[PDB]
Amino acid sequence: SGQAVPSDVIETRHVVNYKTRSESTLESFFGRSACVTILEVENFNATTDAD
Amino acid sequence: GYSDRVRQITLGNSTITTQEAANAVVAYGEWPSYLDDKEANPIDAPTEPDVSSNRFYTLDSVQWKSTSRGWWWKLPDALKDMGMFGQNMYYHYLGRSGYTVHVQCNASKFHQGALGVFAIPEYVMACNT
Ligand SMILES: [Ca+2]
Ligand SMILES: [Ca+2]
Repeated sequence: SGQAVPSDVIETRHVVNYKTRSESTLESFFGRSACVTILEVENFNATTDAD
Repeated sequence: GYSDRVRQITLGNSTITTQEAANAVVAYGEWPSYLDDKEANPIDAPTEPDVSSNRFYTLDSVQWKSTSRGWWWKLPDALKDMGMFGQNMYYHYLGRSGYTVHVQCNASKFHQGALGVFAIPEYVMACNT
């Protein structure tokens, strides 16, 4: 892939970057309970195979 | 010899004198300064126009009458058409600036009146509908 960064092609000031990639680690990306299905069940007096 | 009433301010090619001042205010006790590397955001090398733009610009005067209710300006809006400051402002997406504001109103020892002069951060005003 292309590798160049801004300092390669423009005049840049010094900027200290204190920001982190914490929320895009795999654990962070997947760290959520997600609904994967909805099941149905009932309770009643069943008199047919279907019921 | 030196006095709270007598002051000179020089910025760039411009100087103000006053012989009836009342000290000077430094808002929130903090003098303006350039943006430090540890607080910086855009990464391009900035333009710092220095004396071309950091100098006194005098606005059109207004008239104080017994019926006047007051005046307002916004900043940097009030200076948008001022020399090289205005040019640097409009040629760039981003800008920051501090200011020395000098309000001038002389009269005589027989006149009376008092003006409150306020610098208001984020001076949001009401609409008229
Ligand atoms: Ca470079
Ligand atoms: Ca410069």
